[PDB]
Amino acid sequence: ELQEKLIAVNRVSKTVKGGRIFSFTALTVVGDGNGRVGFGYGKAREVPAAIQKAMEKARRNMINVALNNGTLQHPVKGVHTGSRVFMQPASEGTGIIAGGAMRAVLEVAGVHNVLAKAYGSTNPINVVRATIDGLENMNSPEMVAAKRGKSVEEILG
Amino acid sequence: MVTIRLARHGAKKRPFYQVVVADSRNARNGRFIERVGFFNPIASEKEEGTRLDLDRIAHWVGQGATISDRVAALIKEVNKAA
Amino acid sequence: KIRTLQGRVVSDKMEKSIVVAIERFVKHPIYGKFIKRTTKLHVHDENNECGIGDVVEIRECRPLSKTKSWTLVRVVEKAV
Amino acid sequence: ARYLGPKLKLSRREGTDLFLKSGVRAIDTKCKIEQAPGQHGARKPRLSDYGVQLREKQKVRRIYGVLERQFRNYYKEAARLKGNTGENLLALLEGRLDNVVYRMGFGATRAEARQLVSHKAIMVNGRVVNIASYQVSPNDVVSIREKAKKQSRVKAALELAEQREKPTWLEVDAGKMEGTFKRKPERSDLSADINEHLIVELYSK
Amino acid sequence: ATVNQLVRKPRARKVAKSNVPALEACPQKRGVCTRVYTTTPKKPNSALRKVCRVRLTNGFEVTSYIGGEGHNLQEHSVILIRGGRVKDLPGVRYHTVRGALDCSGVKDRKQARSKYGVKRP
Amino acid sequence: SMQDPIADMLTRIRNGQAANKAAVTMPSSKLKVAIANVLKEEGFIEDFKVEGDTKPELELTLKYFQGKAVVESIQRVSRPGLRIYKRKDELPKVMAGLGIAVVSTSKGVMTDRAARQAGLGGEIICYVA
RNA sequence: UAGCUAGUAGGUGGGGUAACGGCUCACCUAGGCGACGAUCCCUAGCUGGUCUGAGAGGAUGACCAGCCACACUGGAACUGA
RNA sequence: CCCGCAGAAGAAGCACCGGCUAACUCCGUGCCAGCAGCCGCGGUAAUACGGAGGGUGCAAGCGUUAAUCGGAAUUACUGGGCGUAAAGCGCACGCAGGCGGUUUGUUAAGUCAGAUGUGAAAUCCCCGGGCUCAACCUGGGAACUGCAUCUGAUACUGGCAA
Ligand SMILES: [Mg+2]
Ligand SMILES: [Mg+2]
Ligand SMILES: [Mg+2]
Ligand SMILES: [Mg+2]
Ligand SMILES: [Mg+2]
Ligand SMILES: [Mg+2]
Ligand SMILES: [Mg+2]
Ligand SMILES: [Mg+2]
Ligand SMILES: [Mg+2]
Ligand SMILES: [Mg+2]
Ligand SMILES: [Mg+2]
Ligand SMILES: [Mg+2]
Ligand SMILES: [Mg+2]
Ligand SMILES: [Mg+2]
Ligand SMILES: [Mg+2]
Ligand SMILES: [Mg+2]
Ligand SMILES: [Mg+2]
Ligand SMILES: [Mg+2]
Ligand SMILES: [Mg+2]
Ligand SMILES: [Mg+2]
Ligand SMILES: [Mg+2]
Ligand SMILES: [Mg+2]
Ligand SMILES: [Mg+2]
Ligand SMILES: [Mg+2]
Ligand SMILES: [Mg+2]
Ligand SMILES: [Mg+2]
Ligand SMILES: [Mg+2]
Ligand SMILES: [Mg+2]
Ligand SMILES: [Mg+2]
Ligand SMILES: [Mg+2]
Ligand SMILES: [Mg+2]
Ligand SMILES: [Mg+2]
Ligand SMILES: [Mg+2]
Ligand SMILES: [Mg+2]
Ligand SMILES: [Mg+2]
Ligand SMILES: [Mg+2]
Ligand SMILES: [Mg+2]
Ligand SMILES: [Mg+2]
Ligand SMILES: [Mg+2]
Ligand SMILES: [Mg+2]
Ligand SMILES: [Mg+2]
Ligand SMILES: [Mg+2]
Ligand SMILES: [Mg+2]
Ligand SMILES: [Mg+2]
Ligand SMILES: [Mg+2]
Ligand SMILES: [Mg+2]
Ligand SMILES: [Mg+2]
Ligand SMILES: [Mg+2]
Ligand SMILES: [Mg+2]
Ligand SMILES: [Mg+2]
Ligand SMILES: [Mg+2]
Ligand SMILES: [Mg+2]
Ligand SMILES: [Mg+2]
Ligand SMILES: [Mg+2]
Ligand SMILES: [Mg+2]
Ligand SMILES: [Mg+2]
Ligand SMILES: [Mg+2]
Ligand SMILES: [Mg+2]
Ligand SMILES: [Mg+2]
Ligand SMILES: [Mg+2]
Ligand SMILES: [Mg+2]
Ligand SMILES: [Mg+2]
Ligand SMILES: [Mg+2]
Ligand SMILES: [Mg+2]
Ligand SMILES: [Mg+2]
Repeated sequence: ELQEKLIAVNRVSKTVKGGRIFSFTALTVVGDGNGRVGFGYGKAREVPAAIQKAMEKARRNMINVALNNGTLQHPVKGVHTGSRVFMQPASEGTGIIAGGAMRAVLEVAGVHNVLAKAYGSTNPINVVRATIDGLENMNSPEMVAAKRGKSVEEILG
Repeated sequence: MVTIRLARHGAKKRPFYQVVVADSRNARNGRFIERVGFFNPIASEKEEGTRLDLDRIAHWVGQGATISDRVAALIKEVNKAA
Repeated sequence: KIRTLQGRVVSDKMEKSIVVAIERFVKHPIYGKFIKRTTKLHVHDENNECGIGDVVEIRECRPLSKTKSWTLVRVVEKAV
Repeated sequence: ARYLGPKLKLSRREGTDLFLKSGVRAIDTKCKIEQAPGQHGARKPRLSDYGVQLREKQKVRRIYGVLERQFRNYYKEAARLKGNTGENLLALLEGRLDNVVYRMGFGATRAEARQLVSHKAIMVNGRVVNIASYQVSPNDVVSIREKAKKQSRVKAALELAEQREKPTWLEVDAGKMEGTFKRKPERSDLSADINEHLIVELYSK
Repeated sequence: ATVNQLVRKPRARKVAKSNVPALEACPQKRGVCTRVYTTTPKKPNSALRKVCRVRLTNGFEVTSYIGGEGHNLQEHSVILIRGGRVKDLPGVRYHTVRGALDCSGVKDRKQARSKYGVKRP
Repeated sequence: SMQDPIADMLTRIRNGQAANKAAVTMPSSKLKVAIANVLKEEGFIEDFKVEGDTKPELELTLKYFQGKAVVESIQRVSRPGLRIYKRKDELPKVMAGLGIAVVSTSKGVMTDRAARQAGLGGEIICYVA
């Protein structure tokens, strides 16, 4: 259950007595495609070395996402730093009409169709955490039924 | 003088008349009181063709509305004829 | 029954006529918040019956000047 | 209106077999498939998210023989219809007359079916039809006219259709060149490879 | 903010000006043309950019960049002017449409000939 | 100074749940009891009282399921600066129908789900996620 | 652009209007509009709609259809339903 | 609209292809010629200039330009802010205005429910039908976030009370 993919690669500089040494930062999000997601940042001297370092972190740092059929349960915000991230469930129609970075996290998570938009900034790292904060926050009617101690049918129906 | 006349709508070479109760002075396609069915001259032998609500015609013709040369005959077409 | 309108008087120093404000509590189209909008009307009345600052019932009627189309119905709650 | 260019070139760029150059023989092995789109087919593409979508859209266009203006109109109809937007895109394409004529077996290729439709050969419900984009209604009977019945191009082309998968949603007589379009095509019945999802995404932005 | 402040003074929508005063939403305009002359760009460039003072028909007096290699413009010669800045020459905010009116097509251009107004080979 | 009393109630609930606090004491009222009863009826709050004669102090008893609190979010909608009255068909549904909206309609105060079926709308007091 | 306004704002009476009315007169009172924008200024036919938008909105009002306005530029009446 | 005739015969496009944006090899006019929508290219080895040339892309059109919206949550009502990024009047008092604790009455202005009238036709939408399909035309419903009245819920807001 890999379904691993890259969002962004970005080179960064240290600056020392000699000169400016360049390293590279990755950002890989991985998931089963069935309610599991996990971003992993990673950083290294060479490019392809950094993405393997990112992928190892990504697998361990994995969050569960209870989701309906192939879509979200309810419209959900998930703020992080300067990225708002709104996303609506939508029907069995459509696809993942969401931004880059914002949809890499969604498609590997296992949601097949949602409405979505990233307000504020749209920095690849923070929007990926913003979505994961939003999806981790997103409860299901089975959780909500047990939470209030009432009935699965009396709430939903 | 109110009058029951055909309005002429539809595409080029494919007319579709909207039989309508209007003032004589008002234009062919323009102002009217209320439309009272329709007429399709290029309908042919099939499901639909001409429909003319005869209850509304009695409300205007009974009062005092002239019927045009064509609409007078579409009344003659719908009632009896065959 | 007649389509009357309640309204508080603004001024009555005109001889045989009276100007009346009608507060209407309509909401703002865009923003959604309510507003206490005013409608100042000129109104006819026989003699100086209603003074300044009192509630008055008003009815739509024949025009009897330039402006001043409305007319008095009755007095309710006289001047304090 | 039509492509009318090197047809098998499109299959290499896309990668998969598009059935443009299907014809009399079954398998080609006659283009260096996959590894030669053009002069620089050895170049492994990076292939962006916009790319994969645009490649998937071009695949479905080039299979069915439809242009962007007419294809964009199918999306607009597909959105307005009930149910899944993705399933409608494909279902409206599959309901085309040149597609039905190909799936009946009256044409070795889909371009052949289009010309056979165009040239007054095809006839449905006792009415001749020239239009490739004619939306074939459920419960119809496509057929070939008696003048151009059992000509050279059709009889050889119908024998190819025995090797083909053959759809369940339509039925063919084969003796008297007579077809029967029964129900609307299901998603799971056909293809099982071309992704609708990515096409729905492309037009949404 | 504050819903009552918005009732009292509404959201003043930012009326952004147009870049190109050719006026009346015109796609192009005719220019009689005066003074055809070369000019240097800003900082990283360095070149002799071809440009001319356009006496526009409506009464305005602007400068327009002559694209392509070589031209037949001189002294007068009536020219068609389209919108579009060069982003190098400060002040120049228009282009002369090559091919239209007296402004001829560029000599020996084959790829991209709608721009530069050249016929088939 | 203490203009909206109902908003002040919903904050004491929102802050009480954030502080992991058991009970939430506050001044009582007619409308205060009506909202607290509807929250109790469904099951955000677990029981309440109105202990007092002259100066009544309505104290709630906040619910907890795991370590996390039950009231995920709660906010005022129809506030005194901007009153919000919605019609029958235009009534909201909080959290795609698994949260509620306390709506003041005529037939007492009640939930948005109850308002739909009863066949009326009114002043939407607060969303409760 | 914070003040504008003298048939101006109301009354009685006479005339006039198909019709009521400062529509117009004579006299009488001193008003009326105005910070929920009068006045003055610049621009503008208006609407059904059109284009756009997830929608709220934003922009616009060619074609088709309703209504107004104008007829070389300023007036006046005659004739007539 | 139909039928016979002759023979593929009469029947193509113009963008751009550093990046954003699907598409690169090289002969380059050496900060010259030029490019450009932004970042920026071009200084004897260029995917960014002309050119030949593979494609990339679009089709009887395609480009460039002007113009409106969009993306711009960059006038934010839905939906932004104001310690240091642009932004708390130097600090008070205060009429008009906005808002207002709390229990019993009482009204019904707001508010909601119902009903009737109307919101011209076209347009939009759905269901249809009609022209070889299609644009197009067109039958029938919904809608036209209205407003108006008439009668009712009176929880909540206001008024008039104690
Ligand atoms: Mg930003
Ligand atoms: Mg940004
Ligand atoms: Mg980015
Ligand atoms: Mg950045
Ligand atoms: Mg016939
Ligand atoms: Mg005659
Ligand atoms: Mg009353
Ligand atoms: Mg008047
Ligand atoms: Mg075409
Ligand atoms: Mg879109
Ligand atoms: Mg705000
Ligand atoms: Mg420009
Ligand atoms: Mg170029
Ligand atoms: Mg109390
Ligand atoms: Mg009580
Ligand atoms: Mg006088
Ligand atoms: Mg007369
Ligand atoms: Mg928008
Ligand atoms: Mg306008
Ligand atoms: Mg015209
Ligand atoms: Mg015409
Ligand atoms: Mg017209
Ligand atoms: Mg009029
Ligand atoms: Mg004149
Ligand atoms: Mg005149
Ligand atoms: Mg005059
Ligand atoms: Mg006369
Ligand atoms: Mg031959
Ligand atoms: Mg030959
Ligand atoms: Mg030099
Ligand atoms: Mg542009
Ligand atoms: Mg060499
Ligand atoms: Mg470029
Ligand atoms: Mg080049
Ligand atoms: Mg070529
Ligand atoms: Mg164009
Ligand atoms: Mg905006
Ligand atoms: Mg800001
Ligand atoms: Mg500073
Ligand atoms: Mg500052
Ligand atoms: Mg300052
Ligand atoms: Mg201060
Ligand atoms: Mg005050
Ligand atoms: Mg108040
Ligand atoms: Mg109160
Ligand atoms: Mg008050
Ligand atoms: Mg009411
Ligand atoms: Mg109602
Ligand atoms: Mg109705
Ligand atoms: Mg209508
Ligand atoms: Mg219709
Ligand atoms: Mg159907
Ligand atoms: Mg149809
Ligand atoms: Mg049909
Ligand atoms: Mg038919
Ligand atoms: Mg249409
Ligand atoms: Mg109709
Ligand atoms: Mg209807
Ligand atoms: Mg309904
Ligand atoms: Mg409605
Ligand atoms: Mg509508
Ligand atoms: Mg009653
Ligand atoms: Mg009461
Ligand atoms: Mg009761
Ligand atoms: Mg009360």
